Amino acid sequence: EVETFAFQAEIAQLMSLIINTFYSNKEIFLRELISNSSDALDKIRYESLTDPSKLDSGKELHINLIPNKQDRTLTIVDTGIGMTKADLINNLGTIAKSGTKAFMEALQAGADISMIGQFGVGFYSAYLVAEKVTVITKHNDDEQYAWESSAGGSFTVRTDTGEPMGRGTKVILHLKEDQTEYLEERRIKEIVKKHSQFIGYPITLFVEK
Ligand SMILES: Oc1cc(O)cc(Oc2ccc(Cl)c(Cl)c2)c1
Repeated sequence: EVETFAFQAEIAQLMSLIINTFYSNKEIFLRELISNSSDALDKIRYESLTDPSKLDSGKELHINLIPNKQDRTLTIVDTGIGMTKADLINNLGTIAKSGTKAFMEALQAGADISMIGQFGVGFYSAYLVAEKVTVITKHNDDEQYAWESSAGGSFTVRTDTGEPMGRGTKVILHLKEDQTEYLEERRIKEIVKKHSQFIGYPITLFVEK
């Protein structure tokens, strides 16, 4: 069964700003999500140095980019540390609160939306291009969960009984109608090369059938 939660006030305010501000340089969403995946991969890689069994749920450390024109979705998959239920409901939003406040202050003082990563809240940049985001995640210490949000101030969390992923996170971006450029192989390649050139894990761009 699905549980529905309110976003913290400042996160809801940040998401409305992201959705409502006129800002053409939308492509930076992809950099932010790849950077989040790389950080999650660093985390499990470090933990495995002291406890090799943390990789029993999958030794490969990588990022896949999976466009689907038919469903109008771009999926970013990583085999990083993953997130617990408590992360999804409480921790991620709590940790993001100070960064959100700082970022919104910087935007009033002349910063632009592309600088969002410097405040550590880059995940929310997904709403530059997606009308709905689904996050499927599995941490070694918890069950597999699905977080989901179309913004408007709330998000849901439920257990995920779909195909078991082993460990990591899958972000499914349900793209806005006018943002289908981010499903084109040429465009994704261009963006990865521009902004994500030096990420230290293989990034595989899947091709469509
Ligand atoms: O794009 C990614 C990739 C990853 O491995 C982890 C990740 O973390 C977050 C951060 C904030 C929120 Cl709200 C959520 Cl749902 C998930 C984001």
